[PDB]
Amino acid sequence: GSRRYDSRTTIFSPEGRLYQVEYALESISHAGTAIGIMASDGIVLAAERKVTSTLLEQDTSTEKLYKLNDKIAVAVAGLTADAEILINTARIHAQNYLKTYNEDIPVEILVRRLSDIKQGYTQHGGLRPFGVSFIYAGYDDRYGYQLYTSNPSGNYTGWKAISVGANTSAAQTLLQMDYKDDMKVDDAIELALKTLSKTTDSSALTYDRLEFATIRKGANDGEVYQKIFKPQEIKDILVKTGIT
Amino acid sequence: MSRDAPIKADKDYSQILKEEFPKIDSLAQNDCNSALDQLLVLEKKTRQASDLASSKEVLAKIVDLLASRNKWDDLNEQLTLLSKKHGQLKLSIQYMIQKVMEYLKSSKSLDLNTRISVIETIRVVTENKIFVEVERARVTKDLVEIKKE
Amino acid sequence: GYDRHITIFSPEGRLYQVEYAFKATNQTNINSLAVRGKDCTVVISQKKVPDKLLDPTTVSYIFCISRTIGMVVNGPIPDARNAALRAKAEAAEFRYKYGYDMPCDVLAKRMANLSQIYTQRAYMRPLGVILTFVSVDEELGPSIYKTDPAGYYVGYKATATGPKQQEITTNLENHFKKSKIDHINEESWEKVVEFAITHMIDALGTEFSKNDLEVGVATKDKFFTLSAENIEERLVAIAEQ
Amino acid sequence: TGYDLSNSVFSPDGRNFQVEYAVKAVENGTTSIGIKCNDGVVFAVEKLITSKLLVPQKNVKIQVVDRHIGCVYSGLIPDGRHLVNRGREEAASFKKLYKTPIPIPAFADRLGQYVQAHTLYNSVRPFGVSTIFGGVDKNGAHLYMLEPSGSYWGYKGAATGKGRQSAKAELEKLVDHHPEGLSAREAVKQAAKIIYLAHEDNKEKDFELEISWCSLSETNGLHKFVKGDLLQEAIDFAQKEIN
Amino acid sequence: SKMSLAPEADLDSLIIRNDSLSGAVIAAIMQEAGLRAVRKNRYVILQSDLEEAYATQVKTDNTVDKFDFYK
Amino acid sequence: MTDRYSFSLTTFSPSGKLGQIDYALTAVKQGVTSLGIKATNGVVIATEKKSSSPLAMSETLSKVSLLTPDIGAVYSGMGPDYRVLVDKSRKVAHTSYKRIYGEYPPTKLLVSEVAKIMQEATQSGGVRPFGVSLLIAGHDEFNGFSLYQVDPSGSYFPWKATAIGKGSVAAKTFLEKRWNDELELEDAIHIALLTLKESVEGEFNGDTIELAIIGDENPDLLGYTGIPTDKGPRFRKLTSQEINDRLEAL
Repeated sequence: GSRRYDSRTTIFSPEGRLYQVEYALESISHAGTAIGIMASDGIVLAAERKVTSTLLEQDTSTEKLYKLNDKIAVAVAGLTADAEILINTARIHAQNYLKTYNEDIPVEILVRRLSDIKQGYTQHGGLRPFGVSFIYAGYDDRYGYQLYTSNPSGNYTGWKAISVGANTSAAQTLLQMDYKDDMKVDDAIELALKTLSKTTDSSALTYDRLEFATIRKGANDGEVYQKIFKPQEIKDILVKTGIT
Repeated sequence: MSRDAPIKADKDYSQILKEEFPKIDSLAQNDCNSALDQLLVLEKKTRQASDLASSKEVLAKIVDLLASRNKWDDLNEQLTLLSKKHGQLKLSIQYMIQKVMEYLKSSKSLDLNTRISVIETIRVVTENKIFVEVERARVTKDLVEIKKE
Repeated sequence: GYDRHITIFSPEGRLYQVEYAFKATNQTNINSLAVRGKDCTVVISQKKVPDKLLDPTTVSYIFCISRTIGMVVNGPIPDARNAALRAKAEAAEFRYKYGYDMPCDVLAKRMANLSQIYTQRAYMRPLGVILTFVSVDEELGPSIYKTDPAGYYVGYKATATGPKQQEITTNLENHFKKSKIDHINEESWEKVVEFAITHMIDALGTEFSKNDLEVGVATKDKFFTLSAENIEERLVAIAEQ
Repeated sequence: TGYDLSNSVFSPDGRNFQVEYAVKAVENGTTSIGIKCNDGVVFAVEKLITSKLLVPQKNVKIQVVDRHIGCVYSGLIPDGRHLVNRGREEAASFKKLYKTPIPIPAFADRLGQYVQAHTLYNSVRPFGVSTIFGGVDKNGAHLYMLEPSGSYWGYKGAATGKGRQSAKAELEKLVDHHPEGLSAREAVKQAAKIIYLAHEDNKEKDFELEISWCSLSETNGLHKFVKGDLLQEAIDFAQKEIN
Repeated sequence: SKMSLAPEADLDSLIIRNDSLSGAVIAAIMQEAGLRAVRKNRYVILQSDLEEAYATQVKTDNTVDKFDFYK
Repeated sequence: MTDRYSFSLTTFSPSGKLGQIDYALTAVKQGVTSLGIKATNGVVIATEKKSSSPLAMSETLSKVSLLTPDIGAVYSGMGPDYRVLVDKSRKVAHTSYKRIYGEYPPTKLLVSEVAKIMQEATQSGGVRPFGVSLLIAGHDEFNGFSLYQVDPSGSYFPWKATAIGKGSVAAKTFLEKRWNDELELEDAIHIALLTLKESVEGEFNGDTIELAIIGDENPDLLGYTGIPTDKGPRFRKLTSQEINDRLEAL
């Protein structure tokens, strides 16, 4: 009845690589592309939506770029349902640390704890593990901008550029040839939108299939300002660059 | 039904009230409806076998009136009510009733009677699906004779 | 394969446990008929001919849930006892908290929620019985609600359950649509009983006796069965008629 | 196929096939009879003497519940003892609440819930036993049988075990000849008769007759075993009848 | 064309009753209808016959099974 | 006594994407047709509601249920799953909502709470997912009228027009053309009933067809007109007569 049957996901794999985690990376690459480009003065963060349905009000509904707080924004690729739970968990964690110590949580600490929850699931949770990768674009004063990505494995790795979602290789290869260490945020805006269009099978990647955000310290009087760019503002900069 | 005292009890009951048939017959002379009333109680036997016994008495009655023109109406009307309601199935007591039905058809006694009787008789056997249709059709042909004129 | 065997959503999405449960009712072969009186709810049902080992007078199908609600159960005999507990227990629940017993509609809602839960866990399975709650509610007047193993439910003007429910439906269809009445408009409750028995005998084709019967009448602020003396007295009127 | 194996999952006919497996033990077990009589109830159970190592009158399956309900069972012997315990637990709990003996109808209702509970668990197996129980109370004599699958009914006469075929065929004719019932005293002799017809079935080993009773007039609505002169005459006289 | 429809009711009657069905069903309908026509001893297919033949073939997994867990 | 499962029955398929999510979805598609048009001055939600048996009361059967006096909802898929999910959703909203706010939940918020619950069913061993899609149609200050569609996958998005069930493919296309940026409350209903006729033909009595709008505010329906600046119930469940009326003005 229940004794006989098994759907143990908590077998220690013989390859050293848990099979369930393998399939969750497949599933990530079905979901649209999200690109983190780290510059000295910010993180330029941009992700295409994967729906394209006309009846569907995509405009209103942000589904990939969620602002957690002032210095930290996350781009989602993966299962949107699984993702919702981790967004509330990540929001409450940064607030609790801010309350205890009166300092915005260093980026390192936040990313680590969230990765450790994913890990926990296959450690002895009995749970299927969340099949989501998140790029946490974060700032703190000490360490500058910091860029980390997570894996369904519960492992994070820092980078100066990363891609998740579809066309991981196509995007990564362009950024390596075109991005140089010293290009500023300003360049990266122009760079991001153009590489995305070229990976995607769409003839022009419309403004309405885009989500764009930046986290910058080049906001006056030594302050940090984020702005999730609204669909029509994406459109003007879409025309300049000649995609449209 | 399930009860098996009725079988014996009722056969006995019919026979004793068949020796009372001439008493019923004299009362029938004064008032057919009163002699009819006694027979109604009687043809509410619950068991079929004793129904068959009891339905003989009813056959004998209409011969002696020879023949009624108001009391025979109630009788036609009743037989209808017994079969449609229950009869304990539409077939169960309705074979017994067939010998009762049969007598109108074959009597053919008075031209006065014959015209009137066919319209009333065929109306009853309509919606039944046993032997009655063979009889029903033949008497219909007797109105066609009248309709020729 | 496996998915199908145990409770969990099959590829098709069918719940095989539920389909089998519906076959299960018919296996008891119990037939019911319920009509709505003018001011009463009459439900009558068969009971299989008694054994000399059993006591013929015992009943175990009827259960007095509360003053308002009587219940007749069609399906697995062992599970009917199981179900009878839950209806009375939640009936009493509503008296403490909300200060009076459940209505008929409101008891059905509650059993249905419980049914749904029983299906998701493996260990728990849906009660294979089909439950027929009878009541006269005040607001709705005469009411019958039929609640299913699934957790599916709906009220009825008149209902039938069993392998030969097919025959009863056709009879009631004839009875109630042609006349054009939603329920029997006869005032005296006695003549509703007279008449529901009459339709049962007609429809399945087999005469009933005291032993098969069992007459449930629910009225405003009462559920009662008729005494054995009265059952026999209704028989005398039925035969003459 | 797979629906059967999985305990408490609907068989494709309907109802878990394990409940049917459990029934089979009860047939393989010893005869037990329960007779409703005028005065009360008379229980008899066939106790096989496999060997003389066995201690006469001392491998009773007769276990008192409260003080006025005999209980005796057939089938898997450990299963019974758990359900026996369960009856006890239930009786006492009623006396906590309501300060008076449980009625026999109420006992029959409340015992039945326990069987169903385990059989809507996949984790906890069926009971392997039919229980005959009953006694005399304030509301009179009452006889109930809890089938292995959980069903309670009134009975004029009840039987379980291998020799129920013999037991049944007699009890039907005995009720046909005596529709006004018979005293529990006379039925002590007549229980003994019935068991003898059933030991044609269980003819492999010798036996020992054990009757207990609870009667309105003669045990004064308490339950106690039948022994000494009452029991002896019952043996003696019945024997003659069956020759 | 094959056999003049009876004048019991119009040509246009057949048309109304089909509402979306394909040719294959139309053919099964017309086949049954004229079979029963032969018995009466009229070679004309009655407009009643097609009516009954159309009406039937309703089965195709009813609504009972569906509605207990898809509705 | 708990099932000896200690693990998620739900596994990733070896090709990605949960088995069970796919399994649950089929039910929504198989089940009967529902459509909705979001409008600027309301929302029309419409569904077929066929007699189960003519003898069955066809009035007590419901597929419209209340979440708040402002927001109503209709589904397609498993009927018994819906009933329970509604009850959970009343508690999840109301009590907790009143404690942190003390109002009725805006539509955006209400829809998101429902999404997490669907996910937790699936994730949890011993509990198989709820396979129902609900359309939650409602009003809030800050977004005008809104329509969200909530998938059994635990994901939501708002739509101008949507349909689920068998007839969804046909319906969506018909509507697509008829939808305008500016819409009359009266026209949204005409257009809705017109399409609904094509889902299954016949039975256009307003009894067997269940129609509701999230119309305009009434202190009349509110049952107190002593201060009529209070919001009335936005949600209105239409009578059969009202529907009968709409057929003549179509």
